[PDB]
Amino acid sequence: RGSIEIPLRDTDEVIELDFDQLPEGDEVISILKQEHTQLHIWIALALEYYKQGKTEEFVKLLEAARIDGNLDYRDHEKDQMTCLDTLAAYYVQQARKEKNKDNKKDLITQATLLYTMADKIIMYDQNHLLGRACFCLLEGDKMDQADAQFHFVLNQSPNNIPALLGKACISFNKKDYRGALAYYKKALRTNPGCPAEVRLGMGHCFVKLNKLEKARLAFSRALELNSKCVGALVGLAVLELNEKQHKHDLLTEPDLGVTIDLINPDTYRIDPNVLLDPADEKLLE
Repeated sequence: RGSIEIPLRDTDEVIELDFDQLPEGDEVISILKQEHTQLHIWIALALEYYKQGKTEEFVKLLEAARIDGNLDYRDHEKDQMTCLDTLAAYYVQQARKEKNKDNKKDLITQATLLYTMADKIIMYDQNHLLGRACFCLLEGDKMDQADAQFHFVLNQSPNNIPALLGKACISFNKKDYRGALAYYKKALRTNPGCPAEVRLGMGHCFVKLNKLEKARLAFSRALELNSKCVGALVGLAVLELNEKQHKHDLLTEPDLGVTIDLINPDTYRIDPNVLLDPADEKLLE
């Protein structure tokens, strides 16, 4: 599955951690602290815990790295941005799910303070702006502000999947659903391996754009790729029942069920081998 090398300080040796053998989160931290490990390694370990579903290990690694992650290397700043923006992004995703109103407000505060201090390191780091953009969507009428940040990212990186998904969502909420569908379609064409929820959001465009048919094929492709996908079950199970447009207004979450993943750098990595599979190729016509 993989391993990571931890340079032992004042030595030419190294200790390997096997990812299938991931130690207790708390002892890893004392190791990286003891060997004054550079920040970039702390982050690598933390994301691996995130991938293995070991979430509190991931949180505690990166919070610890803010104190004892060594910065004695060129481009450490970019790693501080990754560390702060990934902490912030995670707290936001906990905030959406959390039901204690008081607890949720604390998560938001933590994300706010993290983004504010990441502002003072690399003001315009692409990932950072994607974080602030999605954070604008989280709540406000910061829709215009989020739109400007997403749009600026595509004026540097036209194929950036998070920015396209962000533009699609904003397009939909201002009810330009041809534009929202185009954005979603470009996301999926560009990165055939993208999350199942991309077709979910295409579904909702395919519903408001009165193309009821592919709307169902979109929702179905989502459940095929992740049978847990709920807003698509909701989606299909309201194609049952024939303005008409409104009943489809309030089953749709504001993020149209499409969460933009700012934590796992893999979610939109583009393997040149993965090819468009015909069920998506039909939705793209």
